[PDB]
Amino acid sequence: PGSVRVVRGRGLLRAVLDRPERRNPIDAGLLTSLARALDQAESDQDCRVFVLSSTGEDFCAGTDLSEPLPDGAELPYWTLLERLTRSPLATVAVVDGRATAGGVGLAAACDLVLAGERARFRLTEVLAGLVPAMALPFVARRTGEQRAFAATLRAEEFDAGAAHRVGLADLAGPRAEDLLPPVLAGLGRTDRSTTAALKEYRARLFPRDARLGHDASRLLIERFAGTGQLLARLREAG
Amino acid sequence: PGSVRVVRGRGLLRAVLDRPERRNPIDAGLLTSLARALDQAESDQDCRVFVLSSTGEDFCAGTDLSEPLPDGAELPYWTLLERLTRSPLATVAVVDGRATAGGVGLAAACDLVLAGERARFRLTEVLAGLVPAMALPFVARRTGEQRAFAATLRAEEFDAGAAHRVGLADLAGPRAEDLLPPVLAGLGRTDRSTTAALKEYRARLFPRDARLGHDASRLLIERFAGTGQLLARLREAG
Amino acid sequence: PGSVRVVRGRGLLRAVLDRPERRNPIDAGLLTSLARALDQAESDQDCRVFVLSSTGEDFCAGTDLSEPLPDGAELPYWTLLERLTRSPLATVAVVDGRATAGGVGLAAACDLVLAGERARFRLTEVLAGLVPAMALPFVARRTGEQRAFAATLRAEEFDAGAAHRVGLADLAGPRAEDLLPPVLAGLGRTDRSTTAALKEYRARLFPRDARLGHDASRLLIERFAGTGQLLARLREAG
Amino acid sequence: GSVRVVRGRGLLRAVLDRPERRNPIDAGLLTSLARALDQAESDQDCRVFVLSSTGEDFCAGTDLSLPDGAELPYWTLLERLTRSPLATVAVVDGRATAGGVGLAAACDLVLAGERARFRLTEVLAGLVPAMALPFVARRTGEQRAFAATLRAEEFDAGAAHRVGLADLAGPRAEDLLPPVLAGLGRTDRSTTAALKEYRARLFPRDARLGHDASRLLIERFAAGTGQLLARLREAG
Amino acid sequence: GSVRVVRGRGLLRAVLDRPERRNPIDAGLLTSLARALDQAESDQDCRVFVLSSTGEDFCAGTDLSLPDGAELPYWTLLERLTRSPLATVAVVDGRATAGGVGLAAACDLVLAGERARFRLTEVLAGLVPAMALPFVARRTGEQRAFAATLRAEEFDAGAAHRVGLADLAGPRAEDLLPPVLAGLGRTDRSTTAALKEYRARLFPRDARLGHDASRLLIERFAAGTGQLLARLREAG
Amino acid sequence: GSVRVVRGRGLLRAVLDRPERRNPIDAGLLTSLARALDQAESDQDCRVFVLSSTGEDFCAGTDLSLPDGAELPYWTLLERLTRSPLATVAVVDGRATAGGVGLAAACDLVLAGERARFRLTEVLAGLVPAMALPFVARRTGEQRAFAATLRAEEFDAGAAHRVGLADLAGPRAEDLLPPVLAGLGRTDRSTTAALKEYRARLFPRDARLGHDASRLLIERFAAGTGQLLARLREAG
Amino acid sequence: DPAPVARALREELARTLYCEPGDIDDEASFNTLGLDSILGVEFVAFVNQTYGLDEKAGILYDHPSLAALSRHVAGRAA
Amino acid sequence: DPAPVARALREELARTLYCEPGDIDDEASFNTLGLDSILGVEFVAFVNQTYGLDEKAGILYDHPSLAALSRHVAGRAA
Amino acid sequence: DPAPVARALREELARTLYCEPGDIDDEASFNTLGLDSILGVEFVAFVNQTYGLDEKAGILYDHPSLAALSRHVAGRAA
Amino acid sequence: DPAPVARALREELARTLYCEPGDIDDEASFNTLGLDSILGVEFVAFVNQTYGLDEKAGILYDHPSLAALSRHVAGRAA
Amino acid sequence: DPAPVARALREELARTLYCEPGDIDDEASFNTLGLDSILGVEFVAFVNQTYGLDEKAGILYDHPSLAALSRHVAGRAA
Amino acid sequence: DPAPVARALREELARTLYCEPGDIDDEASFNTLGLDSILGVEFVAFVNQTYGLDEKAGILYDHPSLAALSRHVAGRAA
Ligand SMILES: *P(=O)(O)OCC(C)(C)[C@@H](O)C(=O)NCCC(=O)NCCS
Ligand SMILES: *P(=O)(O)OCC(C)(C)[C@@H](O)C(=O)NCCC(=O)NCCS
Ligand SMILES: *P(=O)(O)OCC(C)(C)[C@@H](O)C(=O)NCCC(=O)NCCS
Ligand SMILES: *P(=O)(O)OCC(C)(C)[C@@H](O)C(=O)NCCC(=O)NCCS
Ligand SMILES: *P(=O)(O)OCC(C)(C)[C@@H](O)C(=O)NCCC(=O)NCCS
Ligand SMILES: *P(=O)(O)OCC(C)(C)[C@@H](O)C(=O)NCCC(=O)NCCS
Ligand SMILES: [Cl-]
Ligand SMILES: [Cl-]
Ligand SMILES: [Cl-]
Ligand SMILES: [Cl-]
Ligand SMILES: [Cl-]
Ligand SMILES: [Cl-]
Ligand code: NA
Ligand code: NA
Ligand code: NA
Repeated sequence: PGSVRVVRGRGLLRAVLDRPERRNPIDAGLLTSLARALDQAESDQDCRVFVLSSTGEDFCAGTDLSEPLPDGAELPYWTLLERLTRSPLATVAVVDGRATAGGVGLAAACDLVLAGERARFRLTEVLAGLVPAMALPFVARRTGEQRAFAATLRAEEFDAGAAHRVGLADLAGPRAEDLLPPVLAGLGRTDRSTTAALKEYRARLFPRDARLGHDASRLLIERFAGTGQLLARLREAG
Repeated sequence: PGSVRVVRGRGLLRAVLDRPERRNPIDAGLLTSLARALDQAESDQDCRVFVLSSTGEDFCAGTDLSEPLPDGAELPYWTLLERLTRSPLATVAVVDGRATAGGVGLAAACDLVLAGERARFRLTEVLAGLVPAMALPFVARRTGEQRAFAATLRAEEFDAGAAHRVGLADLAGPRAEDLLPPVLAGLGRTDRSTTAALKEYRARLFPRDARLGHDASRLLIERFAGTGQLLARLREAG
Repeated sequence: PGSVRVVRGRGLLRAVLDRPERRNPIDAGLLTSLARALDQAESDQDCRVFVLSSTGEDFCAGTDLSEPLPDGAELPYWTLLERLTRSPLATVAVVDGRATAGGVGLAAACDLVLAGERARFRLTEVLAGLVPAMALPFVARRTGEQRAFAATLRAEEFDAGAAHRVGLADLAGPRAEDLLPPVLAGLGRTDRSTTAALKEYRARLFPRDARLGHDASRLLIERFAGTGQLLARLREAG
Repeated sequence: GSVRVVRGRGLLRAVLDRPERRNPIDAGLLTSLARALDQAESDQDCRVFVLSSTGEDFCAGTDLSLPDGAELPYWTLLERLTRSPLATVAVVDGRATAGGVGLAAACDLVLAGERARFRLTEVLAGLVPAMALPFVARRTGEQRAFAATLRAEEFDAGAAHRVGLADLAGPRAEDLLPPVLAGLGRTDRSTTAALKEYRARLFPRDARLGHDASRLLIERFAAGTGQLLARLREAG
Repeated sequence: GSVRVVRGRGLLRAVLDRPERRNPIDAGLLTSLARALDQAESDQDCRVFVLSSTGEDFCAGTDLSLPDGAELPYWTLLERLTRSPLATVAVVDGRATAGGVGLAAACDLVLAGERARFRLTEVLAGLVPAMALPFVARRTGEQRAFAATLRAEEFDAGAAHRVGLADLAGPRAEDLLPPVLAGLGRTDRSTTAALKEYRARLFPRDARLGHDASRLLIERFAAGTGQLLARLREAG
Repeated sequence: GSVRVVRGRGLLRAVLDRPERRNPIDAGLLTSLARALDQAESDQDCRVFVLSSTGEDFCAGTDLSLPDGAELPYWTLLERLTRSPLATVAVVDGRATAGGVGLAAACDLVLAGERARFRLTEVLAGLVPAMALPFVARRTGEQRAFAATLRAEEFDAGAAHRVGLADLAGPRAEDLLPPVLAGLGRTDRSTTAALKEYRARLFPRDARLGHDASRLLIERFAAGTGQLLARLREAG
Repeated sequence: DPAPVARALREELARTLYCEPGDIDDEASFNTLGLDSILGVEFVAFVNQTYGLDEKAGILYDHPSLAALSRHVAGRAA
Repeated sequence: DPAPVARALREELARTLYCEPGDIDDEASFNTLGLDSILGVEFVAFVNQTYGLDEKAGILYDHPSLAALSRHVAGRAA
Repeated sequence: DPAPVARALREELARTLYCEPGDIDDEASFNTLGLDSILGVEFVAFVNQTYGLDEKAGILYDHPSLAALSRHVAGRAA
Repeated sequence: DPAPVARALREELARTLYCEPGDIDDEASFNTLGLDSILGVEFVAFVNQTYGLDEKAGILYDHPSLAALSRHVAGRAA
Repeated sequence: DPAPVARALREELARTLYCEPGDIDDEASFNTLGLDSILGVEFVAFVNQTYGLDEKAGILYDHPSLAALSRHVAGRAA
Repeated sequence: DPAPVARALREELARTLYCEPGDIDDEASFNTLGLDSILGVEFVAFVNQTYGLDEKAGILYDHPSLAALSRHVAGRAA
């Protein structure tokens, strides 16, 4: 009876996006439910891995088309993507359907991305007059800046193979779920302490400045604030 | 009767390098003519795209082998490449011949690079005892640092396919001009306001420091100031 | 009668790792011997290239499994890798066997990496509860951050072809030694002055902050300081 | 109805012109294509026969909506596309399905665009594509042609290019045609005629294969087939 | 000893079950596989014959530890895997060496996992793999099959996939099997039977080739061979 | 003039040695290569025949500067390179043009360097390369050999490697030779002889093909040809 | 209500795809599980036979998971 | 007669696709021409505003060439 | 009888490989199953602690499947 | 002076390359337009016939565009 | 002591690999030089014949360079 | 006799290409040897300074091997 279904396994917690009839959109409850799953995982000292998986044809469709910002404040979406890069747990995204708009950032912010045959990634934001400012740093840290910016300007779609070729997926196969057991068995050779120190050192060597989450939050809110027309266009094409 | 021929189309201005008999070299007049085309494009509020194309076998041969620098000052070449990354217009380079030395930066600084069968890219600068300091940040933001520095150290030549594989070209085909209609039709799905906010955010997430254009200008001037011998060698091999 | 055998050629000095029976491990004497070879090369004003090559099946096995840190201090390993990126000489790594743990950084810190059929690269550090903090910036400046961090988390092994595909090797062939003559002949078209200005400008455009060598040194020392168990495990699997 | 002819400089083009029916194979199409190839061959200044189509279906194969020694007209036409003194060029910018794959495969050169798809659906209907396979296998090799049949494998432009079913691929098959026509203008009809005659001398099909292939398709169609065809219908 | 049979839904599986001996070819294996294929063919509801193995060796080839018109049982079995009305599927998750390559190659479909290796070692022993080559060459083409023999080339899963020796590759050959079985359930035995019969009609082996191939292997084995086999033994 | 012979350990090398004329085919070259292959075959300790060249042209083909049952010496030589008991190895470090492609293609193994180029120019001159095509098609498959002829396609080392025309590619064909020679020292002449004899048993050319191919080249040369050859001359 | 319908469909899907019912995620798309348009039409004919319905093959597009189909079918059942 | 509509539609498609009206094969699929789903919605909204219609974006799937779309709009408009 | 050992080993291997005991082919190579040299050392240290043995990590090369390892440990343990 | 020469060459180039004269950019390299050495020799023989000249096939290398060739030819014309 | 053994082996290795003795790095791995298991067994039989030893083919694995093998062989020599 | 010139040129080429004079095939193209246009200019300037000549860089295209270059320089020098 929530948008995230939580499953415990051996040294892992799996958060399953569980609204397939709505295409697993991002709203308040999805971001809180995910933040709460991450909290339950991190509070278990024996947990080493957070697994993010989904349901149906839509991994995550992004913000639902079916906000004030205090100084230094960040939208919850930014807070969650940062958490996925900073958590002492290894974060693994399991993608076997459409990651669209904000869904691309949610997958990209995980340490490891697994893509199956039905995986698709596309930032549709420019087609709606938006800059995907909050997702871009999580895509660009995988694809490099040129491919992330050009894929945004052209609303480029990536299948599993193309996602793997540009760095957005680390592993590709017939089914993302079937790439997970070998990733989990490999992660069982290291521990949370090492995984934590490794993610911390990534932030040390490749930092995001302390203002970036605010500025990116502001840019998305400003552009959403003709947007009504372009979103109607996007739904009609959908 | 200039080194740039200007053509207007639907929401675009096309600047054509138009000295093929001289191999479309960079000199003062080419940089001013290009800066003036960009000005005419940006002043038209209905213009969304700046198209950079050329003539003959040489897209652009770089500085002509056929300067004082005040504090904080940048050479015009740097100013133009920055403009191509910061303009509110989408900048598209159409490359169907040799981009050599400074010609590589001029293409690389555009948002999108289209390469045809006859496209070639090569930084010859180290063969003349020069560092291509002003072009390198525009190449490296496409290729990554290792491939840009190694391609400079080895004076590596890229054809259309190789350019595409390393990120220097975004699209490759038999003819760069025939890749342009689909890029223009795709850009017509977004607007200048979105394109502007997207380029601004690229500068926000991947900045060049305010001293870089000066320091890069200085390094090129210092090395050009045995250079006479190495340029004679380069022309004799040409 | 040392761990480095030194050979002079035309505008080059070749440092050969010469302990194959011990798998060319990193210890104090290897780092001093290498630093001293680099000193002899840089002191010869006619020297333009430093060639790093090895013996047997192990290019370099990393720290030998067969340290106090003053403020601002860096471990000698960091000092040597930085020198290989800052030396006015072109630094070429010739890899025809296993580069393991610290051996990967030593190759990666050279300007050009040549990989033969028997080349293998793998950071085993996370399997021993370590972060390879000192090698990572030299790998990441070649592979990009995602592939360097993920290859560390998964202890990914690269053969010559895979190393070449991700940027860790610049050239691949049946034998790294047979790729060297063409690299040397190409480098003979430029000079030390240009090579020096090019490496300096790489540090200018893609800097490491002044604290990074200390912080990376500290992180490795902290984690080495259950490590005994995990190293026994690693040797038993070896 | 089914074919529209357009002449050009040293060429005749036969356009499959029934897109709303997905360009099916029937007696009308096969006869109109045989008559287009006759017209092209009778013009002694003609050198190229271009086969192109309309809409989303290059050719859907047999519309689902044999004396001794005789061959079905489909066999006869595919053999003519391999034996003609004209260079035969297939322009594939949509789905080539079942017998539609053989019609393309039998041309000297196959150009494949972004929307090109090839798939032999025959085994899903309990059939062997006996008449189309020799023209596919002479391009892909026997293993890929027989495994693609058993698995009803679908090829896009890149896959078709990689396995030899397409000689050239790109965003639009039609934009690959002018450089092919430019190239063929360097040679002549007599030289193309002798080259194709020598291919038949070096890679021959025995004289009985047309009858045998035709017979095998007729047997399996005259079988449980009406159901499998309904099923294939309901699946789309 | 050498083969373990497992039935499934419309299939029979023959498992090479002597891993500690590296699954060698002998009279026992060839006879047990012929008898598995007989059982599978006698069940009229059977449609697929699956050949899989154990441990690190798919099949090491002839254990190193002819009337006129007659063929060696190895030839007879390879031909049966190409002619059976059952779809034949090879699941390769280890080293296929010498005659072991022909046993895989002769199945309709070869699935290759991460540990799959193929190598004809015969010329290193002074032999021609005359009996295995037709089943390899019908997949790779004559040039790659004869140059791989001369050079005793080793293929991993990707290389085997690229040259046509494997139809499908992935981390485990066994995990490629369920989608292949799902796909084959769309067709039936009668349709598979006619397809394979038509492959023999289009790509025939002449009637004497079995005897001739068998003879060439026997001649060269009966030659300097005992030494070359020792050497191959000492090399492992 | 045209061939220089160098002996090595178990090998004879025939070097095309007229670089300033681009190593054309004439009666002198064909006879000197037949006589080199005779010498190599007469030495019972010889196992390998190496064909290599000089300058920028591996071989430019027929210098532009038939009783019943008889074959032209070019046919006879290409067949000998496929039938010899010696392993035949082509070292290609420049342009192989027209008949020069067949000379390489007919060797057991083709090594291709960075400057290797292959191109059948024949249709641009109104000719069919009838004598060279079987040796090309046995490597590339019939579709790529006939479409490369119709289009006068040029292959560099990588493209030649991808389509099977080259077995090995790298920066220099000559540096690929020592590992090939090292590998061939593991086998012997008797084993190589039987392998090549079995390739002819499995992939035969009928007895009339040499005459027919020779005849087709003679007919088209004896035709409008003098002009097309001038044109090909002026183009370079 | 739907849980028995879901199990009857899960066993049939398992047999069509040569896996065990316990290998099937009820929320996975039919495209992710590897059900093509052909076995899709057979699967719908199975639904129709077992539940006496007359659903079009298109229903696997409208309810593209075992969970979604089993709810649609149970709600059309007596 | 669909010819007047085909002309009005050909000119809008050429502007949308950055080609000349003369380059457009009326029987080519919109997919072959490179009309994406976004420019498809704009093109149908051009048809609606020009002829006083309100056809769903979906209409380009039903009639997926200029010629087929022209017959639809022709027989509809007046 | 190796069956009790094969069971104890199958359950540890499944936990190590993040599968169910039921998914493991006892005759599959450890390489085919994806047991690397690191998890191999942990697995042999499981065998040693459980049966009071001290077999070298090398033992998985000598007996490279669950079945072969089970016979080794069976005939060794008591 | 050259504009008529440029048009006569543009129409012949259009026919050799199976495009319309209006598709040809006079400033595009002959290599970009797709003119090989073979049709290059035919094109030069066309220039020679039409203008009574005796140019070598190499002239397409010296003046490697329609614009450049048409200026060279017009300046050699009466 | 080993330098003569090293030269006798270096000349034989040069002949097996179709290079000159001066092309061989005594410290290069046998795998880097391109010696396979087959010529490896012939090379060991050469060592045994020349030095009257009875080394197993495995010795090239224990001493995997010319330098290492030549020290092992010289120390087993009279 | 070109042999003295071929020797002087072979030694400069070996130094330029970082090989031994003995490794150079005199009849190999400069392209096959990896002499680029830049080292080509330096090599011709070596020929000019050594023999009192001033041959264009272009000479290596006219005589594109060591042997052909040696005959040219031989018959020219004195
Ligand atoms: P069935 O699996 O034999 O056939 C179904 C189909 C050929 C009609 C089907 O392939 C199709 O045309 N699908 C359109 C679906 C689609 O969007 N493709 C999937 C990639 S996103
Ligand atoms: P538009 O080019 O942005 O595409 C949007 C889309 C919904 C049409 C597309 O992204 C998608 O997911 N489906 C592709 C296949 C299609 O056209 N839809 C199937 C309807 S029958
Ligand atoms: P583990 O998966 O970390 O692998 C360590 C290793 C030593 C086994 C491996 O990295 C290696 O270098 N050898 C691979 C082949 C092997 O298993 N060893 C040969 C012993 S017979
Ligand atoms: P034509 O097109 O049949 O032949 C011309 C040619 C074979 C002489 C020509 O291909 C050639 O040798 N060109 C040298 C030109 C060159 O530099 N290649 C283009 C790549 S930059
Ligand atoms: P020989 O060269 O014919 O055969 C030796 C071998 C087949 C036993 C050998 O290939 C092998 O199995 N080696 C194991 C060695 C290994 O680890 N592979 C090299 C990649 S790291
Ligand atoms: P160098 O290796 O730097 O090359 C310079 C170059 C002018 C020779 C070259 O870059 C180029 O553009 N042409 C390549 C073909 C050639 O050698 N020139 C043709 C003259 S006939
Ligand atoms: Cl965003
Ligand atoms: Cl610059
Ligand atoms: Cl480190
Ligand atoms: Cl058919
Ligand atoms: Cl055999
Ligand atoms: Cl010929
Ligand atoms: Na996979
Ligand atoms: Na393209
Ligand atoms: Na190489």
